[PDB]
Amino acid sequence: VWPPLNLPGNASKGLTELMNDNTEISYEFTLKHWKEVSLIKFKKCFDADAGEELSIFMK
Amino acid sequence: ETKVDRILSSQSLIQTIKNDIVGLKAGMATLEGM
Repeated sequence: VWPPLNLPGNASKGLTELMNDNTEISYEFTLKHWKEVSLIKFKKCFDADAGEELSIFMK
Repeated sequence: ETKVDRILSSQSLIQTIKNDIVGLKAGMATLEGM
């Protein structure tokens, strides 16, 4: 699937894209809307973690 | 019966108002972001 929350806003069509998990969002489509998602909060972290790749600090 | 049918028909405006307000909500979040 995509991100945990990707459909905050209007138009049930983006909501369709979300609940249906369409692997594609056409540029032609997403041009016709605003705020295609709002991955903005103040709570937690998504899809990543830190504290790796011991190379860089050695440079 | 005729008058209640008239009232029932205008209930279409309510959900139109409903949808538009959803857009006004999202659009305003956009302005608030600025």
